[PDB]
Amino acid sequence: TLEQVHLTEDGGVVKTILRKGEGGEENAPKKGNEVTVHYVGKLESSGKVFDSSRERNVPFKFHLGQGEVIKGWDICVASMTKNEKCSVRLDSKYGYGEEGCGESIPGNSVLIFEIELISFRE
Amino acid sequence: TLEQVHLTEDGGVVKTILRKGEGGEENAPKKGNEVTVHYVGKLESSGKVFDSSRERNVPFKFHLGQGEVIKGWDICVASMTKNEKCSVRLDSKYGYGEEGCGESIPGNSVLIFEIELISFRE
Ligand SMILES: O=C(NNC(=O)[C@]12C[C@H]3C[C@H](C[C@H](C3)C1)C2)c1ccncc1
Ligand SMILES: O=C(NNC(=O)[C@]12C[C@H]3C[C@H](C[C@H](C3)C1)C2)c1ccncc1
Repeated sequence: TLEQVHLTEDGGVVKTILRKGEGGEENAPKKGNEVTVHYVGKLESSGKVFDSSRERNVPFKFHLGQGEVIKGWDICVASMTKNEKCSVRLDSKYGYGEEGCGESIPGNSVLIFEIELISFRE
Repeated sequence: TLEQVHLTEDGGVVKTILRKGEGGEENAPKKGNEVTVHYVGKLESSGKVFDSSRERNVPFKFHLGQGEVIKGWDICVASMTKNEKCSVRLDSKYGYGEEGCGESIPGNSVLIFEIELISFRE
């Protein structure tokens, strides 16, 4: 019943909106903007959480579209609007690829992130 | 001739100040503060740069002391003051450990980061 939006043509970044954000230009973030989000990241296969800003109780901030984050994140957040909450499924291409990252992210891992866009600014 | 400051007792985080920052309480950042830095990260062995905010020409921001970054970074930046520029050598314990992170960071890699603390805020 919830729509799944394919943000790439290879099925590699698939976003499901769990809560719609606010409409209007003033509510969609722009390339380079500092975006403030909460996220929980888990492996698709095991469901094991590898990283969470919610566990930190500190909103995470990055500069949109500049490669400060994995590519699936730049693509997913570019599609979001203020207050939007989503679950995105990232193929390893859009994640940490063949080699993974640390113990908690094996090579060739599909990652599932719940991401809430809290605010942004220039 | 330049001092090397061992910020842990295991030799794992060794900081060399290349340019002294400004003194005074108002110029040392506090746990939880948003710190704005430029960095260039390279592998010690090969010297190959794996990541650089300077190449992005976008200052990188994180929340100090909250595990938003590798542990060597939390330790190193906690010791810095506004405008300080340093080179820190991180044993893999304080980096990406046994498994590394992606192609560009093999397991058991010593990382060398040049880090400039530009500003911070609460
Ligand atoms: O992990 C790297 N950048 N980080 C990222 O893309 C993220 C991945 C997780 C979800 C958000 C916040 C944290 C944890 C950092 C984005 C990285 C990749 C390769 N080499 C060094 C760092
Ligand atoms: O790499 C992760 N967090 N990122 C980090 O600690 C850094 C490492 C590099 C220097 C700064 C800016 C970028 C690149 C992210 C800090 C990470 C580790 C494990 N799992 C997911 C993300």
